[PDB]
Amino acid sequence: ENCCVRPLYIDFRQDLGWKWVHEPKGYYANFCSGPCPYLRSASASPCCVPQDLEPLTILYYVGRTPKVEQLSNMVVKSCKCS
Amino acid sequence: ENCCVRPLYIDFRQDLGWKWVHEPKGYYANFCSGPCPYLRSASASPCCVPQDLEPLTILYYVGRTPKVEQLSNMVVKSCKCS
Amino acid sequence: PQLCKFCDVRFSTCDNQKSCMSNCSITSICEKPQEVCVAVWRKNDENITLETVCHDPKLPYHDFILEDAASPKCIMKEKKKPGETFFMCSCSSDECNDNIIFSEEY
Amino acid sequence: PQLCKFCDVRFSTCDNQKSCMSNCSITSICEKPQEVCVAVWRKNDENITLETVCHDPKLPYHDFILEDAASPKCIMKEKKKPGETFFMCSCSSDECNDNIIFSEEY
Repeated sequence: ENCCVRPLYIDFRQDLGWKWVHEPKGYYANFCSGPCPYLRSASASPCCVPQDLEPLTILYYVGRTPKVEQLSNMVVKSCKCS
Repeated sequence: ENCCVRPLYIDFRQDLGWKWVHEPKGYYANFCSGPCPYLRSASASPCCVPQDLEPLTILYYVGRTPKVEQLSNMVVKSCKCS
Repeated sequence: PQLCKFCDVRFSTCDNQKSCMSNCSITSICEKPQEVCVAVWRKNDENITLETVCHDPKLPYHDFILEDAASPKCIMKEKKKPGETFFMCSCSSDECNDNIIFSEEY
Repeated sequence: PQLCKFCDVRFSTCDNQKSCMSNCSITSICEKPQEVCVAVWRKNDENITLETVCHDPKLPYHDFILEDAASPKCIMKEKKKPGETFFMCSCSSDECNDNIIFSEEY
């Protein structure tokens, strides 16, 4: 094995405690996991952490008015050793 | 294997570019390396990083005057997963 | 920030029940900080409706006072209204108007 | 911050050599920013000494000017001094007075 994105579904109400998101009820946030090399190629050995983070589009209400917006860096899209 | 302190000797002149340290010529700085658990017990999987950092005592000169002092967090003494 | 069910007026089958779920899928962040949750249940000779909204307790609603606003639960109290049976409650804990209780809790 | 060999005056065996190492184990951070490195070589009828220090080029040293201070290398130049052979150089790159050069480089 190696370092990479692992799927992880997050439920807003159950896992984040957010009761105000109308849709979606949850989403694939994912996370980084996996072995990296002993040494570095440009303290401690390298770690498997997120590289590209993407945003998530949600729908919620303020008063009786629906609002569609997006939260940045909600989805781990790629991982890197470092 | 697991996560722990790995010995690593650092030479001031050769590795840090410091030509002004009179003694010692170098020292064991060490580093953290090793597998950690997939999950967490109180993003990405846990990593092996330093826990306790100790200081280093050095001797150097300012003009013809010797000075003994200490640099903090120079020596990795223990590692932790997180 | 106060969260409340906010489906405005909807038909409901809540009747001859000690308590009822609002079945409102809209949980809203009230747009003004002092607003609390409200639920209004009414039955006329044709149907039953349940209204859920956020509302400032310093203001009347259907011309009545929201006297129970500090309460964490929505305990329905009857209001005199000709030609129908009218009950209302207000409360101030998140989504508290999602569960409406008739008469007192056991 | 300028670093210089700073062993003050020591005996030396540097003689009949195009260049010489100072053999000074003390590399010092000069205490004042404008100081440069200096080396003084002298031979009397009894011995040879080599002096290494940091020194402000705006100030005389052994009553002479450090005219070559901007130079990165310590190029020894003779000074007239009765009863001995006296050479001196100054320079301003780290530890530059660790290598003293007699006559010009090839």
